[PDB]
Amino acid sequence: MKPLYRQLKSSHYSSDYSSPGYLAAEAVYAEIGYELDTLLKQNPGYANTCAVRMSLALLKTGISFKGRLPIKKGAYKGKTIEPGAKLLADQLHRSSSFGKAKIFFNAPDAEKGIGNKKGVVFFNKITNYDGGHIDLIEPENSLLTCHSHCYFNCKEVWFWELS
Amino acid sequence: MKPLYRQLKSSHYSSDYSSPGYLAAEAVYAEIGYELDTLLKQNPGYANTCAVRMSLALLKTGISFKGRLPIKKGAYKGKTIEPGAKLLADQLHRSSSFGKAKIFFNAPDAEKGIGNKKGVVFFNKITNYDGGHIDLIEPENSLLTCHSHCYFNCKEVWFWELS
Ligand SMILES: [K+]
Ligand SMILES: [K+]
Ligand SMILES: [K+]
Repeated sequence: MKPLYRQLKSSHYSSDYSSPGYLAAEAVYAEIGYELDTLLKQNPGYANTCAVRMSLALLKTGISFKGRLPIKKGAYKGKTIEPGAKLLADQLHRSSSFGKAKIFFNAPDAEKGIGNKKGVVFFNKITNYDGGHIDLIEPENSLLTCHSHCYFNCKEVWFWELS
Repeated sequence: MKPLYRQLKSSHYSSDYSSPGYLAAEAVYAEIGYELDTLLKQNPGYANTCAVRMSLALLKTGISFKGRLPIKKGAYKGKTIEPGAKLLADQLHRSSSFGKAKIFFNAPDAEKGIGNKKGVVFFNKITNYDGGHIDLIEPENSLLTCHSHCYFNCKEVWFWELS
């Protein structure tokens, strides 16, 4: 299936405190049956929660993707999360659900390429930020807004349009 | 013609430790295929990195200018950086894209002249600071802030407004 933007957004926990769809990182992991503090000790990379949040939104809208972190609690117990942003972007890139991303190498090209569309965005190799960022993006007041945060100071912007 | 402020900013590496867009001098030069240590030995002036950073931001927003350091690596290989702040300011001043800067000769006139606008700023002949400083400036909580640092304690402030 191909998820609709509105429903993917409804099913996506934002990390932005002022977002209507906000949920704290600890609560996101608790839902899937993990203690964040425990995971951080195993791999500090778990502090970057964008791909966990996006994985969960995709699962909730019925989208297939390979994952590495088993869900241990709730309706999605047994299903898997991909906690790495790049690895999740790779999955989307090779999927029939989403197809190949449009990839932009500078800010003007990224903004023009996205234009008035909405969908999934992946900011790859962000300046002064570890692990990248995958999120939802849409126009707002003639600018682009991300459900959590945009990171246009990066090496590559990947975009998948949704309806 | 002129680049959009937000896109120029997204394309600009800050030298402010606290900036979300911070990249250290070593990494800046490494991107364009240079070793900072080597350049410093050729000319200690290379320690002032503001014009290299601004040069990169201009290239990434498709703005043409005369430079003197050929890029050896990446998307802009073959094109030049201008490492000198005054010389870069000269190029913008005579360009058809940016046009003539508004030039202020004291700090209060500069503050009032820039006001609540945003764009490119050049601080010429800064007290107790060698090489000048070219940067991005914008209001934040009704106070002007530079992407790296402001230096209003100088002989001349040049300003190009951007949208
Ligand atoms: K955030
Ligand atoms: K996040
Ligand atoms: K050039």
